Amino acid sequence: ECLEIFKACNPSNDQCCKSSKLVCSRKTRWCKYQI
Repeated sequence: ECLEIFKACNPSNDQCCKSSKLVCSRKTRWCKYQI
């Protein structure tokens, strides 16, 4: 399952939802919308 926004994600294990324009960001420590 993909990770929605504000979801704890790892820099080595990226599993964010691409259909919802979300990407794992180490700055926020979780999935963040792509600017």
